[PDB]
Amino acid sequence: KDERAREILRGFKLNWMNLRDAETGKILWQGTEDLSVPGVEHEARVPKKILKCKAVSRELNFSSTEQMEKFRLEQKVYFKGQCLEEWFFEFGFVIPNSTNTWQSLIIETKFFDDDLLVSTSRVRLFYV
Amino acid sequence: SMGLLTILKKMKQKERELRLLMLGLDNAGKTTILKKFNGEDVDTISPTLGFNIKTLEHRGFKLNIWDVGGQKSLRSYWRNYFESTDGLIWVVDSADRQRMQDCQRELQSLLVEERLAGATLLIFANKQDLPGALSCNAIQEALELDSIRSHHWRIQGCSAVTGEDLLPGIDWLLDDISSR
Ligand SMILES: Nc1nc2c(ncn2[C@@H]2O[C@H](COP(=O)(O)OP(=O)(O)OP(=O)(O)O)[C@@H](O)[C@H]2O)c(=O)[nH]1
Ligand SMILES: [Mg+2]
Repeated sequence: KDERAREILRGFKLNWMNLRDAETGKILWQGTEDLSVPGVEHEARVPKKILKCKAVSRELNFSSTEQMEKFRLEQKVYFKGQCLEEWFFEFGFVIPNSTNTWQSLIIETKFFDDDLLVSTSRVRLFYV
Repeated sequence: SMGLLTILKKMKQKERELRLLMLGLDNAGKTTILKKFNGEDVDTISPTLGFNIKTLEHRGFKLNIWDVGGQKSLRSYWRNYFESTDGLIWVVDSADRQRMQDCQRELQSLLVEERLAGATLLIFANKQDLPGALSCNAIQEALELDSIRSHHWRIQGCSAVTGEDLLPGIDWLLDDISSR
């Protein structure tokens, strides 16, 4: 009844997230670890000229052991003030023991199955 | 604040959204085509173990393109992505004559699937760049594509690796869908 829910939660893993320059198709920044682990919000290196890129493609890769029937995604961009970004996407079905990819074209990310929260990811900022 | 800004933004606001489903046997080249749409293969490419979804923007349409892995194990799940599909894209390895029969079999199983009843069908005879890959007419004959009656369709030769002829195929597809 929630034993299942526990299985879902436990079988989900967000491998990596990245940022590309849409006009180029080049990876500016991509990370593969500490994406959803307890602690300091993993961050990384993305060369500041991203604001000089008029188009950016965010891509996520996640694996899931359990089959889900109504998987969705909520991505909100966060620096204090009134909010800069709201992104939603409904995947629907997810195959068991699957590895999937999602990318959008132009920071806490939440994954859901109907209304059970599967995972939360928070990453942050390098205009390095 | 300049008029052009609001007019363009408004133009974008009213773009129709479309769901394109890209299927085909494994190694057919589905994921490479999807990546070449954004000019991207920077050689990180292995078999797809689920789906790859890209949300683009093209020809005034907002596209949701679902690429689902075609190896044996994943095909019984294809039907889970049927609902609301505006366009079906069938990718074929033009140089893999050793599978044309399965390829044709999967395609026909898909066309009698009621949830895909009104989808426009584009066939990408991919890998045309190869030394000895088959011709469109051949593939078209081998896929019994002349035995289709419920779907608008067009076979288009192309090469995902160089991006040659990918746009003509997508353009035709977005046009037919426009007619409704
Ligand atoms: N020469 C050539 N090789 C191609 C072409 N398209 C794809 N390939 C190669 O064929 C292989 C399989 O291509 P993919 O795009 O991964 O195939 P796929 O349909 O996504 O396969 P699954 O993930 O199993 O469903 C890769 O090694 C690509 O580099 C093409 O037009 N020409
Ligand atoms: Mg693939």
